[PDB]
Amino acid sequence: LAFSPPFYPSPWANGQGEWAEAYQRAVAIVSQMTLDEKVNLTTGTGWELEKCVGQTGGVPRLNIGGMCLQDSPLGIRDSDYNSAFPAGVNVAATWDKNLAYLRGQAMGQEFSDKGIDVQLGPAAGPLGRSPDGGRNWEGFSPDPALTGVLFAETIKGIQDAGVVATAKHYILNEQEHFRQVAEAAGYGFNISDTISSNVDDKTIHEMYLWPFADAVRAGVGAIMCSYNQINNSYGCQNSYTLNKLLKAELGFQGFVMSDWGAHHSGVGSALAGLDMSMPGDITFDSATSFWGTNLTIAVLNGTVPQWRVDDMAVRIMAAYYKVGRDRLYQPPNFSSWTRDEYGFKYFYPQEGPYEKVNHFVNVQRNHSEVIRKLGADSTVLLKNNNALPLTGKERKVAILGEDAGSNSYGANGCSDRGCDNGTLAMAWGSGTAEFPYLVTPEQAIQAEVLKHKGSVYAITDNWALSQVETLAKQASVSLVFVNSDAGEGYISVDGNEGDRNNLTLWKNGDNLIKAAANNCNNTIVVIHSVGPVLVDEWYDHPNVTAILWAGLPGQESGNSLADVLYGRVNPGAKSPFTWGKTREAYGDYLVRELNNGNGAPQDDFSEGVFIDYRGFDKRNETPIYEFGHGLSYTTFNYSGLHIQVLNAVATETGAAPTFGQVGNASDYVYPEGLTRISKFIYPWLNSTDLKASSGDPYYGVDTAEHVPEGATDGSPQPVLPAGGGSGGNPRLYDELIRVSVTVKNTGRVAGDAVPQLYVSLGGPNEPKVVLRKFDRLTLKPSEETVWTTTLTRRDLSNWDVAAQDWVITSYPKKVHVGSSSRQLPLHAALPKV
Amino acid sequence: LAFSPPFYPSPWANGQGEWAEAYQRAVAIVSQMTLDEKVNLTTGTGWELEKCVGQTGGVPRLNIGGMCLQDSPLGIRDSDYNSAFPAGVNVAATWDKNLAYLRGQAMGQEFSDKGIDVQLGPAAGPLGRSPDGGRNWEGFSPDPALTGVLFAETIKGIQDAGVVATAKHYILNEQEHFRQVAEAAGYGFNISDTISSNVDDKTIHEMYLWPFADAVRAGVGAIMCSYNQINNSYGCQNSYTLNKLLKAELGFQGFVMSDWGAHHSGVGSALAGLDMSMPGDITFDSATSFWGTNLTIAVLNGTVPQWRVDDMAVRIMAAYYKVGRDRLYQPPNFSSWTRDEYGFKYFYPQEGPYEKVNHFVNVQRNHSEVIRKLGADSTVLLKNNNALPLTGKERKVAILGEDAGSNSYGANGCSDRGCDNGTLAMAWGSGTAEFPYLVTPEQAIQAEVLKHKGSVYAITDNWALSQVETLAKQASVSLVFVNSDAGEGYISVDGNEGDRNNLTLWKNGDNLIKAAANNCNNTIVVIHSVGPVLVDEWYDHPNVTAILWAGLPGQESGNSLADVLYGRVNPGAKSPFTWGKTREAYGDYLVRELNNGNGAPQDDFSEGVFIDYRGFDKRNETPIYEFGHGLSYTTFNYSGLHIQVLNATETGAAPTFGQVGNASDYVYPEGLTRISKFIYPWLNSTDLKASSGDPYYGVDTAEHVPEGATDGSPQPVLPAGGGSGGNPRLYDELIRVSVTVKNTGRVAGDAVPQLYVSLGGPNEPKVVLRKFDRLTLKPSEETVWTTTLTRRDLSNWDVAAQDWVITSYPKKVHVGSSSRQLPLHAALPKVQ
Ligand SMILES: *[C@@H]1O[C@H](CO)[C@@H](O[C@@H]2O[C@H](CO)[C@@H](O[C@@H]3O[C@H](CO[C@H]4O[C@H](CO[C@H]5O[C@H](CO)[C@@H](O)[C@H](O)[C@@H]5O[C@H]5O[C@H](CO)[C@@H](O)[C@H](O)[C@@H]5O)[C@@H](O)[C@H](O[C@H]5O[C@H](CO)[C@@H](O)[C@H](O)[C@@H]5O[C@H]5O[C@H](CO)[C@@H](O)[C@H](O)[C@@H]5O)[C@@H]4O)[C@@H](O)[C@H](O[C@H]4O[C@H](CO)[C@@H](O)[C@H](O)[C@@H]4O[C@H]4O[C@H](CO)[C@@H](O)[C@H](O)[C@@H]4O)[C@@H]3O)[C@H](O)[C@H]2NC(C)=O)[C@H](O)[C@H]1NC(C)=O
Ligand SMILES: *[C@@H]1O[C@H](CO)[C@@H](O[C@@H]2O[C@H](CO)[C@@H](O[C@@H]3O[C@H](CO[C@H]4O[C@H](CO[C@H]5O[C@H](CO)[C@@H](O)[C@H](O)[C@@H]5O[C@H]5O[C@H](CO)[C@@H](O)[C@H](O)[C@@H]5O)[C@@H](O)[C@H](O[C@H]5O[C@H](CO)[C@@H](O)[C@H](O)[C@@H]5O[C@H]5O[C@H](CO)[C@@H](O)[C@H](O)[C@@H]5O)[C@@H]4O)[C@@H](O)[C@H](O[C@H]4O[C@H](CO)[C@@H](O)[C@H](O)[C@@H]4O[C@H]4O[C@H](CO)[C@@H](O)[C@H](O)[C@@H]4O)[C@@H]3O)[C@H](O)[C@H]2NC(C)=O)[C@H](O)[C@H]1NC(C)=O
Ligand SMILES: *[C@@H]1O[C@H](CO)[C@@H](O[C@@H]2O[C@H](CO)[C@@H](O[C@@H]3O[C@H](CO[C@H]4O[C@H](CO)[C@@H](O)[C@H](O)[C@@H]4O)[C@@H](O)[C@H](O[C@H]4O[C@H](CO)[C@@H](O)[C@H](O)[C@@H]4O[C@H]4O[C@H](CO)[C@@H](O)[C@H](O)[C@@H]4O[C@H]4O[C@H](CO)[C@@H](O)[C@H](O)[C@@H]4O)[C@@H]3O)[C@H](O)[C@H]2NC(C)=O)[C@H](O)[C@H]1NC(C)=O
Ligand SMILES: *[C@@H]1O[C@H](CO)[C@@H](O[C@@H]2O[C@H](CO)[C@@H](O[C@@H]3O[C@H](CO[C@H]4O[C@H](CO)[C@@H](O)[C@H](O)[C@@H]4O)[C@@H](O)[C@H](O)[C@@H]3O)[C@H](O)[C@H]2NC(C)=O)[C@H](O)[C@H]1NC(C)=O
Ligand SMILES: *[C@@H]1O[C@H](CO)[C@@H](O)[C@H](O)[C@H]1NC(C)=O
Repeated sequence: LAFSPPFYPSPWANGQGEWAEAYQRAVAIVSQMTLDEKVNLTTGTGWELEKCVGQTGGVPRLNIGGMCLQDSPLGIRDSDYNSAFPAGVNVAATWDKNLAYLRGQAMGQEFSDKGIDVQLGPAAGPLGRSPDGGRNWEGFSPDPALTGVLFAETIKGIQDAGVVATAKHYILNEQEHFRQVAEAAGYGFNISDTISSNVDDKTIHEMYLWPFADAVRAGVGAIMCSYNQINNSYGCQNSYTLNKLLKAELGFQGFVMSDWGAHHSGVGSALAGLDMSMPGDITFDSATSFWGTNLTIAVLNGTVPQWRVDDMAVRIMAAYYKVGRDRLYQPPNFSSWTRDEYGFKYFYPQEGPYEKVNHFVNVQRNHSEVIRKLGADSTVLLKNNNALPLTGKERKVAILGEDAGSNSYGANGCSDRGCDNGTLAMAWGSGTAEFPYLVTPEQAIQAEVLKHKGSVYAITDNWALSQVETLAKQASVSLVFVNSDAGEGYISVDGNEGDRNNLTLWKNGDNLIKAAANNCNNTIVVIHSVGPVLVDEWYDHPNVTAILWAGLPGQESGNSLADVLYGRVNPGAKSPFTWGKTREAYGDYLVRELNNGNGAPQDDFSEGVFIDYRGFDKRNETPIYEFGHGLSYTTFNYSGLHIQVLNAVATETGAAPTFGQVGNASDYVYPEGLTRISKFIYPWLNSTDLKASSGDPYYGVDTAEHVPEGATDGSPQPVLPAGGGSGGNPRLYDELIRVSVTVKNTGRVAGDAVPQLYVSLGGPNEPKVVLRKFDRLTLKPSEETVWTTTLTRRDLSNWDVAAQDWVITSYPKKVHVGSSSRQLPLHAALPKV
Repeated sequence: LAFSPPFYPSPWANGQGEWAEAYQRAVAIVSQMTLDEKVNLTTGTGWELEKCVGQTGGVPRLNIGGMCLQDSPLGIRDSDYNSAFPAGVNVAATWDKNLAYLRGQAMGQEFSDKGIDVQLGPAAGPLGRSPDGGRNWEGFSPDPALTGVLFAETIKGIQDAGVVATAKHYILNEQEHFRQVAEAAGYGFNISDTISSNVDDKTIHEMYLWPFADAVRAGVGAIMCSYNQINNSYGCQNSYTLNKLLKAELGFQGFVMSDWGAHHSGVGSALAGLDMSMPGDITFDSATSFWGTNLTIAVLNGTVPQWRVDDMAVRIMAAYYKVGRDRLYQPPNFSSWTRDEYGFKYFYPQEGPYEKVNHFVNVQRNHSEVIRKLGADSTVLLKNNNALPLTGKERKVAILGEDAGSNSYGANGCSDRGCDNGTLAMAWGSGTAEFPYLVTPEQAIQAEVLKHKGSVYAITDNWALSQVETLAKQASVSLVFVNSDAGEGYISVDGNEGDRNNLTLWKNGDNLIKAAANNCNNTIVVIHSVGPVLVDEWYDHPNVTAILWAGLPGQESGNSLADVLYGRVNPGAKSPFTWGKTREAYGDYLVRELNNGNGAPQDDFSEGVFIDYRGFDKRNETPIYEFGHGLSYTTFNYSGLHIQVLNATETGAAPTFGQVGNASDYVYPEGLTRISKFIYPWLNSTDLKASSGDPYYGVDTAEHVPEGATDGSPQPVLPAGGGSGGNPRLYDELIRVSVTVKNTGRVAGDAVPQLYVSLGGPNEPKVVLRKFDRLTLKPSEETVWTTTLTRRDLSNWDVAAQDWVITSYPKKVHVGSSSRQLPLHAALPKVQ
């Protein structure tokens, strides 16, 4: 069975780089704090006890209000008068750094105005190992370079707007099946522990860890560790990924929180590098906690060094100061659990004073504009035989397919979007927000037609094929809508248990397109989906004249598409993953069966770095639409590739500090005038009897055998060769080569080009090409510009498991520039660097 | 069994009144016609043989193209690129003479541009005897005066636009059940003949006939006779309704056509007053006709006199010329039967040249404007507890009801509208038109809210009550949509066989409203429906703050309603029927079971004139919303009632026009390829008997020709006859009535003043509508409304005299805002 090697001690914060000032302030405040106060910062108060999906108790003596953590990566979850933004995958499809930042800011403004301190997003785990993973859509791209840049920009938008961002899920949560014991039990599977992701050290460095290196460098404040195990050690107590990769190598200064139910131990988790327990209890409303009272005790009994807890506190307060949350603080002005104006303060046991729980603050501003624009700029024109744009002179327009119309239960009518009904603008689970409204394509496209006095209808039952065939016959253009949904594992729609069961269009999609294409010579397909779908039955039909993939657009779906359809927006989006002929062509099967008896199912990443396009290229498979493909209403030419060589750190840490003092056990007993709320998780002890007030069956049992070698070592540590900066050693960010190329709009209309820069690092086991740089450049017809980027040391290196460092191998390297991963007209050898 | 007395001979046209020019031109051209050319004018060429729903072969030698007849009373049926107008019942709900006219015009223009010669509408029969009758929505109101005026106005609109209008169905086709033998069989009932409407002579004159008199006087060119019997004589061979009432008493100068399948004999119908057989065959594509060849033979053999068929041809050409159709003529440029560009010229047998059958002509112009307007001005605000108009600032809007949303099969996804899915904008059967698009209330309301930056959702599954309740608890306003549908007999939706099985809201309507109102203190109900529905379970719920009835609005439905909800238009529509507490309160039950063995069911109109309000009032029942009721965003005042007293006996002999030759002149021309199933006027051979193929040919003929049916000599003019729409004497203005109307609220809007009379006597309704108008007033603005009462308006039909008489009982006049809100009344001075 795969094994996860220990790495201890759990590194302490040091005011690294851009954290200097936040660290100073964190230190100065925590120095004043009692141990129980410190513990409060680290532990949620129990599932549904307060306002937010996660909430700590704060430190009221020092005027630090409870921290409020709210989902999701695309807008505020479980609230009102908020926006619903397009999904992370849509951000990926824009290939636009700027839009990523603008969407992050727009979200941080909304979060901030609801009195939420921490956004539970953006996501880059899952990266997208398997095209059928239930949650790829919440993230960006199976490409680490594309994902890391957009991940970082999203994070920067959120944090510049004053809210702590949470990079999740760390790490290797690449599928929904067997991600949680109880969750698998509900589906009839009996396992004792969660799926284990077993990955070699090179692969994790070059793929899954890379966006997280970007996130750390860009200043992310929090990290959420995952439900799965990695080499059979749980994500939220895995010292290798937490202490070694994240904190020692990447130099991460902020705090680590558990996924909700991913916390599996007090002592082990605290020593393996966790900083914060969510929602705070062991299971939802157990009135018990691996931390709270137990963490206070674990410090009093000498098992967890004071310097760990102080470090937990320092990292939490440093992330809070770093985004200036303190300057914006206000209690959450809504409740996640009810929409009522009034309710009991403590929702779950219905206790506390009866008071205002919802203020109905409208936080949307004019964010519909950015959502509308982003939706349009994320619509990938996969195919176009001079079918698009529409002129509005189309005499009779047939809008065909359930995905064009309304959810008959209302846009929000399925709990956490747990259905695929009507147009697909948001996938399901906790990565969701309530729509303020949803503009359907039916609505937007019919309004456009009527504006020009044309005739138009929507048929939205995908087995009404008789009506489809009849109308398609009479139509100038048939616009056919189809979708494929997915989401978090705790919801099953039509037997799809988070992960998709297949990659075929839902609701009779293929049959619908055929019924249309058999009858209109001008049939245009629009796909809303979480990821790639199988297009082989119909994409090359002589009558299917254009095909678009629009992702998950959020509240303005219909308007975003019309802007593209009718040419107000020239599509410039590019596919952020691969469209293959078959499911088999992608490889990377999901583990859908118990393969280690009733133990944790084993998920071996035996493809190594070879996911999505890397894999297709290794196997010499031809995608229908390759990673990086998108058409435009104009054309672009790339020429004049040129390469220019350019002229381009502590060895030990300090010892672990402590801040403030720890007193007697009697200092930490339940204060006397305090009504203890049912299910509420507190940091206090029932009495000075440590064993009895912990109530832990394993209290004091073989204690020293369970504290790992190194785990209590407060002495100065060596700095990893790959470490000592932010997102790695800073030498990895030296710029070694400048690349330039001329990009020209050779067509009739203004448009955005997406230059793409790939390298081949060389070597017998390396992908042919891997993306390194890109930009999105707006160009008027005939306009020319010179696109200039740089390659860093990291960009040209590979992870050397023996050196534990990134190394530029002696294989010769090449640069390639062009319009997709397969359309690379320019190449240049790189000189030795 | 009820019996229908003979009236013969069938009156011939005489260039009466406004017909003098058209008649002269018709006589000039018919005089040049051979017998077979004349017969061609009278007979359709067979079901689905040509382009239109009904089509004659015309007279090519004389440059007269075949006459194309097409549904529907609310827009072109079976075509493309046309408009879908609101139903007749909406026109009624507007109480607006000018809007009825403008709608007629807009339709005429469309029909004209398709190469349609004759529109099969408007409808004032059914009048509306029963609230659950399946085609009431097609017509206007169960009140004869309201219906007569708006029917006439529609006709004038269509005809000034150059298309022949067809007043239908004449007469008493008051329910769908049993209207046809073959339909009754597909529903499991065995009957030998169709339902017989049995009505006394007074009731027919004062109710059912009256709007047909208005039609005739207004100049209607065509009348379509009905599928039902009247006293056990078929509507298309009823000498009493056709020869006496329509032709002799009302002086109709136009032509009468059969409904499709309503022609039941060759000779009997010709002599009983029929002028045109549609679709031309005995049954659909039977390749036989009661006329065509048969009518040629009937003339040649001496059974039908030449003057009768000549008269058919004159009535038909005169109608054509009166509207100016000759100046606007073109062959039909679409096919009712396929949307393809090319096809065989003769659809049913797929024979003839292979050529272009559709030209995709976009006749819509800017008609969407009249439609959107008519829809707004037909939306009756039944209740408003200060809920409306909305301001646009509502924070969160809940749109609730399948009736707000899209038909998931596409607006036209159900053939002849034969379903009730998504918003109800058109009821079903032949009274329909393909939508060019359909704007749903969901689309218009959400677009409105989005324009003000609010939040808004639509839930359109009427059993998703969980989602409905949750959303209603969060909304600033709940807009709840519910409907009830009906249509023509040959279609059945949810076991509603045209007629409604009940007056209850379809698709869980009551439970939906209750589910909303139990949760939003601001629940606003919108009903789309073909007529009244029961509201008593929820109309007075304290959270039900407003109720509107929007009818069948047509293509702009959602924009029509938004315009009203958001105050762009101030509603002035009025209820054109009664909203009762129970189905029992209307009386007038349909005949739903055989009551005469396997003979024709018998439908005794035993209530007489007491339908809708007339009956509610006679039984002192209190309606929830009375006939004439509608609210406004402003208020009005009615005052200062002032009353002021104001200051041919034989026909020609029947003419013949042109000549009849030997049989051999009418044998099939030799060069001519006979299309299968196509109906021609010609004979196989000079053998009359063999050319006819009638098993009864030449058997007992004189005994089957009623006395006088061949009498061509000058006839007495009836006392109630002699003019157009009856004796001119009955249009003398006898009394002038005036009142002052003031807008006393704060919003510009329309008032609908209504004048009712009480004619007095033990058998008369307490109040009967006689005049109305729709007057536009700004806040504080006043106007004088002046109107007159004719001799007809003050009369009752006297059976003994066979005339309209002003009876000696004293009469009153009432003016107000509804049939129950009548603050102004006075005794009328005796007039004679
Ligand atoms: C001061 O106050 C404190 C607060 O009150 C007191 O704290 C308590 O201390 C106790 C010790 O005195 C703790 O109990 C012991 O906990 C351990 C650890 O359990 C957690 O981690 C397990 C995996 O851990 C490895 O990795 C972690 C880091 O992730 C390390 O910290 C561990 O040292 C260990 O490290 C090795 O492995 C990694 C690679 O993974 C390497 O990198 C290292 O190099 C090391 O090689 C994990 O598996 C546990 O998960 C179990 O528990 C979950 C529920 O919590 C459950 O979800 C899982 O499914 C799983 O359940 C199964 O096991 C549990 C009990 O653990 C059963 O209840 C359950 O029903 C299932 O059967 C957990 O997350 C734990 O290993 C200990 O139990 C082992 O040893 C005891 C006997 O001593 C046996 O009875 C158990 O069967 C078990 O034995 C297994 O392993 C043995 C090897 O040691 C082997 O010999 C056996 O064959 C067997 O398979 C104890 O439970 C207690 O957690 C803690 N409480 C709190 C609140 O923090 C403190 O005592 C006090 N001080 C003083 C002085 O009084
Ligand atoms: C020149 O060429 C011409 C064209 O080719 C030749 O034209 C043909 O002439 C024939 C006569 O020679 C015609 O055949 C006979 O037709 C009659 C009439 O049938 C129709 O009318 C019925 C109602 O009639 C009344 O009303 C009409 C006006 O609407 C008047 O015109 C009538 O005079 C009669 O008027 C009386 O009643 C009204 C009140 O209602 C009063 O106002 C008047 O004052 C009078 O009192 C109608 O009911 C018929 O309906 C049947 O047919 C429909 C199918 O068309 C069907 O849908 C109905 O359901 C119904 O079906 C039943 O009847 C038919 C038989 O007709 C069966 O096939 C069927 O199976 C059903 O049972 C129709 O609309 C018709 O009545 C005659 O039939 C009676 O008489 C013969 C004996 O002569 C019997 O054999 C029959 O059984 C039948 O008997 C009934 O009536 C008898 C007394 O009248 C009674 O004694 C019986 O007990 C029984 O109940 C003939 O069918 C032929 O129509 C016509 N052809 C064409 C194409 O026009 C012409 O001959 C030729 N001239 C010369 C000189 O050569
Ligand atoms: C009552 O109503 C009905 C319904 O409207 C009327 O029925 C219609 O009447 C039309 C006559 O008015 C008749 O029209 C004929 O249509 C035929 C089919 O037309 C199409 O196909 C051709 C050929 O590929 C195309 O040219 C054409 O554009 C159409 O697509 C035509 O073939 C007929 O043309 C003939 O007559 C006209 C004048 O009427 C001539 O101009 C034309 O040149 C043709 O004339 C030839 O045939 C006639 C006698 O049939 C000869 O007298 C003449 O000399 C020509 O003869 C030469 O050619 C023929 C064969 O081509 C050859 O055998 C001979 O030896 C010579 O060489 C004409 O246009 C409609 O079809 C008919 N509709 C239906 C459904 O039946 C009815 O008339 C009305 N009744 C009354 C009393 O008004
Ligand atoms: C760890 O976090 C915990 C949760 O944030 C902290 O617990 C809270 O501590 C506060 C302040 O120390 C306690 O407040 C006391 O609360 C009552 C307020 O009750 C109210 O009811 C009356 C009704 O008439 C009303 O008058 C008040 O305004 C309140 O609305 C006061 O009476 C006291 O003066 C005092 O404020 C909280 O109750 C307590 N919360 C819970 C859920 O138990 C805890 O302090 C933190 N621990 C550390 C070490 O910092
Ligand atoms: C601590 O005391 C509380 C209060 O009586 C009791 O309910 C709880 O179970 C105790 N916790 C432990 C670990 O004994």
